[PDB]
Amino acid sequence: RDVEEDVKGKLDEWLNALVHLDKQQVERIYEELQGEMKHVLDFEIINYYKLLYTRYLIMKRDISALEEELDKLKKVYKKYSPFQKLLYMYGRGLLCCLQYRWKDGLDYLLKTEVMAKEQGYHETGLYYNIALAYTHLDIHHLAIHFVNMALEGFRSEYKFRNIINCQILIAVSYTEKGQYEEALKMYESILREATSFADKDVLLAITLSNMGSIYYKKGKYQQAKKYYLDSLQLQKQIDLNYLDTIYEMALVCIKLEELEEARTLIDKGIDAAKQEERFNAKLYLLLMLRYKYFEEAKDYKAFLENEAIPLYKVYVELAEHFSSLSRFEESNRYYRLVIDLMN
Amino acid sequence: EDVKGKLDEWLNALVHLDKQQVERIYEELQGEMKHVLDFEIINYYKLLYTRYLIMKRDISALEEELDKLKKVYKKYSPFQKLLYMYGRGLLCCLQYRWKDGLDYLLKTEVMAKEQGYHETGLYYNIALAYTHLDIHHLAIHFVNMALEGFRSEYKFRNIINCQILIAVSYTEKGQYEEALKMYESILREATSFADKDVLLAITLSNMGSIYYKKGKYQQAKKYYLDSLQLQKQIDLNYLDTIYEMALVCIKLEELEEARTLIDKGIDAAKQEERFNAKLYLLLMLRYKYFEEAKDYKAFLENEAIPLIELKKVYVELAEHFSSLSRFEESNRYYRLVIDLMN
Amino acid sequence: DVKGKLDEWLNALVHLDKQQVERIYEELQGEMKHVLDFEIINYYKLLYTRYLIMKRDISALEEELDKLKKVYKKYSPFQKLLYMYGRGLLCCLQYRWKDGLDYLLKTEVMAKEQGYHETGLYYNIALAYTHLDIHHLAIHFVNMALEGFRSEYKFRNIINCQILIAVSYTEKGQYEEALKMYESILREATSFADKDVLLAITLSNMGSIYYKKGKYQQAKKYYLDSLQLQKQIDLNYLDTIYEMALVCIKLEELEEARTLIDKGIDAAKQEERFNAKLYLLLMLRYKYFEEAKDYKAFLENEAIPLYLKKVYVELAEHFSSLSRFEESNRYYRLVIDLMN
Amino acid sequence: VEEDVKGKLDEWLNALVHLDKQQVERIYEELQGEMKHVLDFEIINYYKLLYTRYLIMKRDISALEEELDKLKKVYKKYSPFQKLLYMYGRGLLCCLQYRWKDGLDYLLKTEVMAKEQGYHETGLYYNIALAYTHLDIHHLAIHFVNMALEGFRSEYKFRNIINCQILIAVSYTEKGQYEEALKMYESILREATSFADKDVLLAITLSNMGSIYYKKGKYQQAKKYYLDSLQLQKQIDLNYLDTIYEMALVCIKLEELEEARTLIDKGIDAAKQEERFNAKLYLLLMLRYKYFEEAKDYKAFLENEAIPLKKVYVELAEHFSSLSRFEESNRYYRLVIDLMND
Amino acid sequence: SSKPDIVG
Amino acid sequence: SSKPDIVG
Amino acid sequence: SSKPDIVG
Amino acid sequence: SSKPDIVG
Repeated sequence: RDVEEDVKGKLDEWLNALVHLDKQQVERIYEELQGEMKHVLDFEIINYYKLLYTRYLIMKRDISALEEELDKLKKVYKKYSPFQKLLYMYGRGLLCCLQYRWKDGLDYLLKTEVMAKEQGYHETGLYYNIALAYTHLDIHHLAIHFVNMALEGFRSEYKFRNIINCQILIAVSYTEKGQYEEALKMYESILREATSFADKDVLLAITLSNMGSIYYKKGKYQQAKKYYLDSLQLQKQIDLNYLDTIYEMALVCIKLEELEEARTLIDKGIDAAKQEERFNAKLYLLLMLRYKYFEEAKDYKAFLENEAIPLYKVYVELAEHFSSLSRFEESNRYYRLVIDLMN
Repeated sequence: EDVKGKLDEWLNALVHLDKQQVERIYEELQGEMKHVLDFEIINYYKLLYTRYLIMKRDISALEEELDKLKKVYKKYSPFQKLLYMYGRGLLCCLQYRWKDGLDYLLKTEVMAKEQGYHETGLYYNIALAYTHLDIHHLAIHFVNMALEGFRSEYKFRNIINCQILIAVSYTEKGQYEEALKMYESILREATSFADKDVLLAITLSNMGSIYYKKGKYQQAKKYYLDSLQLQKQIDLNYLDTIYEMALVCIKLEELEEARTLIDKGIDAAKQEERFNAKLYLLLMLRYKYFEEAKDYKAFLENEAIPLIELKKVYVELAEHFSSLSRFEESNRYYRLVIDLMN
Repeated sequence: DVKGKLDEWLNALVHLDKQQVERIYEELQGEMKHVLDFEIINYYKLLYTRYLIMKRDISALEEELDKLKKVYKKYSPFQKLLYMYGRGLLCCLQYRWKDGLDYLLKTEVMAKEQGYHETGLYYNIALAYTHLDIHHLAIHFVNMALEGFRSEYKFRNIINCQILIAVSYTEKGQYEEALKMYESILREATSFADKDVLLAITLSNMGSIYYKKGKYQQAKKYYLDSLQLQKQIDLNYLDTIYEMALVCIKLEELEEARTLIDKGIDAAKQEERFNAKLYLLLMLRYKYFEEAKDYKAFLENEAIPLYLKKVYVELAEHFSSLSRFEESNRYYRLVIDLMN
Repeated sequence: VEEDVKGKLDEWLNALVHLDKQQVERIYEELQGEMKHVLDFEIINYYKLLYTRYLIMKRDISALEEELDKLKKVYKKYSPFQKLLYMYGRGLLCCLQYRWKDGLDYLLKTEVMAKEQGYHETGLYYNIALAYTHLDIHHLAIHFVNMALEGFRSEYKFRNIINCQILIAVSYTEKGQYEEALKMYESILREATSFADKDVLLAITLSNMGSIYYKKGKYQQAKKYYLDSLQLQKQIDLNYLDTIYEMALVCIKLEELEEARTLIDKGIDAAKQEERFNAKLYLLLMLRYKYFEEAKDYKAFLENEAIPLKKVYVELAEHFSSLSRFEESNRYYRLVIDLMND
Repeated sequence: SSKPDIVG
Repeated sequence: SSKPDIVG
Repeated sequence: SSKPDIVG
Repeated sequence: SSKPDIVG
C-alpha cells in the first residue's frame, strides 16, 4: 500500500527524464519499471505507464506502434485524469506531427496548450512544438510569438540545443516574410556556434539549405547552388528537409538554364517521395513542377485540380492567369478564394 | 572651449529629454555663444537647437531651420550629418510623413552604426514609424531593441509605449486576447504615471477597436466614450478614435450621430493640413455611406495619386464592387493587388 | 458565487487597486452577512487582513492576526499561506525584519509547494535582506522580482528594485555605477505621481555615498534637498537625519549635529517601532557628547537590539585599541565567530 | 602597404572576434606570407598583439612572456588600441601563470581603456570575472558575467553562456546556500552532453559539485563525485590539484587516514613540477606539517606567513594564539579587516 | 488604431 | 541608507 | 525551407 | 573549487 507512491514516484522520475530527454535515465528507469510493473493493479498507475510509454515510443520514432497504442488508449480516455488527458492529447499531437499533418498536430497541441494552461502545468518544449507547426504552416506571427515564449523558458534551464533551433525558426521567420540580410546574420552566428555541438551536421545542413533559399530569393543563383550542394553533402539520411532541398535546387537550376539536369534530380526526389505516405505534400508538389514544364497542356489544370482536392495555395493565381487566354468572367472567383485564404 | 563641453552637456540633457535643464542650458548658452566663430561649433549648436526645436513641436521653424542647415551640409562633421538626418526624420514624423521619416531614420541608423554612436530613441522612433506604416515585422524587431535599450536606461515611460506598440501589433496581427491581456496590465500600471490620461486614452481607444473587431460593438462605443472623456488634444489619435466611433455607431445602424462624428473629424482635419490623409479616409467613408453616389470612384483615381495596404483595401473594394458588375476592371485591380502586395 | 468575487477582491488586493478594493470592501460589508460557510468567512477575514496591510493599520492588523491565530489549525493550505504572509508583513511594518524574513521565507516555500506565485512576495523578501544590510540574497531575490515585475508591467515596483540593487552596491563599492544608477533614477522619477518619496530616498542615498567618497560638501546639499521633500516621519526619515548628523559631525559643525541628534532621538521616542532606529542614534551621541563614559551602561540595553552588527562589535574594540588585554582578543573571537 | 592588408581585416576581424578557427587559420599563414611587405610600425605592432592571442590559444607561455617583454619597451609611444591589446595580453598571460592579482589590477585598467575607447569585448568581461572568481566570491564577477551573458545570448555563444553559469554557480557555492548551485550543476550535467567538448564541463562540474557535499556533510557521498571527476581528468591544470586536495580533505575528515597520506604524497609530487601549482603546493603542505609534526608547526607559517601572494590561516594560527602571544595576534587583524573593508 | 508619441 | 517600502 | 525536428 | 578556462 506504500508501494503505490514509490512506483508513482519512479513514474514521475521517468516523466522528468522524458521531459529533459535524458536518454540514459530514460532507458534506465524504463528497464527499472517495465519489469516492476508486473505487480501493479491500480488503474491510474497503469495508465500513467501506458501514457509515458507513448512518449518513450516517440523517442524511438515508431509511429506505427505509437498510433496503435494511442488507438488502444482512445477507448479508455474517458476515465483519464485531466493530466492524463493532457499527456494523451500531447502524444496524439506529436503523432500527427510525425505524420506531417501539421494542422491536426496544431489542433492537438493547442488543446494540449490550454489543458496545460488550466492545470498550471508547464512544458517548455510544447511551445517549441506549436511554434514548429506554425513555421510549417507557411510562416505565422504566432510562430515568432511561440518561439519567443519557448526561448523564455529554455534559457531558464540551460537547454541551448533547443535554443539554437528556436533561433533557426526565428531566422526563417525573418526569411520568408521579411528581408534576408538579418536572417543571414542569424544563420552566420548559427554556423559559427553550431560547431560546439555533438550534432553539427544536421544544423549545418538545415542552415545551409535555408541560406540557399535566402540567396535564390534574393538573387545570385550561382551562389545558391554552392550552399545547396554543401547542405546535400551533409544531409545523408532522407527526410522532409531533403526533399525540400532537392526541390529548391531544382527550382534554382531551372532558372539557371540547365533544365533537364534538374529534372533528373526531380525524379530523384519523386521516387523517394513515393516510399513514405508522409511525403505526399512534397511528392505531389514535385509532380506539380514536372507537369508544369514538360507537360504544358490542359491536363495541367486537371492534375492541379486533383492536387487542389487534398491540399487544404499558390495555384489559384496561376490557374487565374491560365484562364487569361480564354473566357474572363469565371476567373475572379479564384481571386476571392485567395481572399478567403487571407481571411 | 568650455562652450563645446556645455554643448555636449546640452546634448546630454536633450537625449534624456529633460525639461528644465534643457531650457536653462539653452538660454545661458544662448547668452554665452555671442562669440560665434568656429564653424563646426556654431553648426553643432544649430543642430542641438534643431533637436531643442523638436522638443517644443514648432514644425515650421524646424523646417526653415533645417533648410538653413541644408545649404551647408557639405562641410559637416559625421556627427553633424547624423544629427541632420535625425532632425529631418523627426521633422517628417511631425508632418506625419512616416515613409520619408522612416527613410531619414534608417540613414540615421546606418550612420549611427558607422560612428558607433547610440541612443534608444532612434530605434523607438523607427519602430513607431513602421507601426504607422502598418504592422511590420521590423516594428516588433525594432521595438525589442528599443525595450533592450530603455530597460538599461530606466526609460519606463518609454517602455510602456513600446508595450503599446507591441499591443497594436498583436492587435492587427489577429491575436486579440493576448493584446487584451497586455492592455489591461497597461491600464492597471498607467495610473502611477504623472501623464496617465494619454496612455489611458490610447489604450481604451485600441481596446474599443479590438472589441469592435470581436463583434462586441457594445463595449467598443463605451471604451471610445471613456477615451474621448480622457483625451485633451487634436492629434491623429483623436481623429482615428472619432473614425472608430463612427464605425461602431454605423454598425449599430444609428443615423446622423455617425454623420456628426465624421463631420467633427472632417473640419478638424481640414484645419492643419497634416491630417489630410486621415481626412481623406473619413471623407471616403462618408462617400461610401452617405451620398450613395459612385462619384468617389473618380476621386479614387485622385486618391491613387498621392499614394500602404490601405491602397490595397481601396482598390480591392473597387474590385469587389466591380465583380458585382464589370469583370475586367476588377481583374486588373486584384491582379495588381496580389502581385504588388507580395 | 460570492467566492469568485472574493477571488476578485484578492486580485484587487494584489494589484493594489485602491478605489476598487475600497468599493468591493464596501460591497462586502453587506455581502458578508448571510454565508456561514466558515471557510468563506475565514477567507474574508484574511483578505481583510490584507485590507489592513494596505491601510497601514498596524494595531488592528496585529490584533486581527492574534484573533486569527487561534483557528489557524482549520485553515486550508491557501489560508495558511495567507496567514503566514499577513503575519510576515505585519512584523515587517513593525520594523522587525527578522520574524518578517522568517514568515516570508516560510510563505515562499508554502507558495512553491502550492504552486502559487506573487512577485510582491519575492520583492518583500529581497527588501527584508536589504534591511538586514549587505546581501547577495538581496540581489538574488530582487532579480526574480525584477523578472516578475517586468512580466507584470509593474514599473513602479521595478524602480524600487533598482533602488534595492543600487543600495546593495553602495554598501560595498561600485560608487561609480551606483551614482550612474541613482542619477538615472532622478531623471526618471519625474514621470511618476509619487516623485517626492523616490527623490527623497535617492537623494539621501546618493548623498550617503557622496559622503562615503569624501565629498561631503555635496552631501550636505543632497541631504538638505532630501529633507526638503519629505512629508512624513518613517525609518528613512530618522535614517537620513542620522546621516545628516554624520556629515555634520565630520564637518566640525557640531551644533547642527547636536540639534539634529536631539531632534532625532526625541522624534524616535514616540513610536515603539522607531526604537530600532532610536537605539543607534543615541550611540552617535555617545561618541560625541557624554564621551568616555562606561559604554556598557547604554550597551546593556543595546545588547538586546543587536540580536553591521560586526561593525558595531569591531567599533566596541576599535575604541579600546589603547587598552589590554583579554577582553579585546575575546571580542575578536566573538566577531570572528559571528563572521560565518 | 597602401592597399588592402587591413582592407581585408573587415572579414578577418569577425573571425578574430567570433573565434572561427576556419577563416582564422585560413588567413593566418596567408598573413605570415603577406607580412614581409610592410615597414610601418602600426601594422606590425598590433599584429604582434594579434600574435599574442594567436599564441595564448595555442598555449605557449614562454614566447608570450618574451613577446610581452619586447612589446613593453615600445609600449610608450603607440598606440591606444595597441595599449589596450597589451594590457589585455599581459592580463591574460599573467592569469595563465597563477598570478591572479597582477593580472586583475591591469585587467581593470584594460576594462577602463576598453570602456573609454568604446570598443566592446565580451571576452574581457568573462575573463575579468574569471579572475574575480579565482580571487574568491566577488560580486563584480556576478556583475561582469551578467554583462557578458547579455551579449553572449545575442551572439549565440552558448558554450560561453554555460561557462558564465558555471561562474555564477561557484559564486553561489562559495557564498552560501549551495542548493541553487546544486540545481544549476544538475542542469549543466545533463545539458553538457549536447556539446562536443562535454568532458571538460563534466570534469569541472562534477569537481565543484563534489566540493559542495564536503560542506554539506557525509563526505562519502562526495567521494564518488571526486572519483568520477578524477576519472575524467585529461591533462594538467590547477583544478585537478584542487580535486585531489579536496579528496584528501574528504579522507582526513573521514575515519580512514591511510589513503589520505598517499593522496597527499601524489599532490606534493604533482604540484612541485611547475610554477602554477605554487599556492596549491603550499596549502597541501600546510596540514601535513601542521597536524603530523606538531613541533614543526609554527616553523612552516614562520616561513610563509608573508607568502600567500586570508581568513583561514590567520584564524587557525591565532586560534590557540588567542591564549598565547596576544601582542602579535591582536595587531595582525589589521590588514585582515582592512582588506575586507576597502 | 492609436499610437503613442515619438521620443524627441 | 534609506530604503523603499513594502508591497501592500 | 528546412525546419528542425520536434522535441522527443 | 574548480573553474572553467579563460577565453582564447
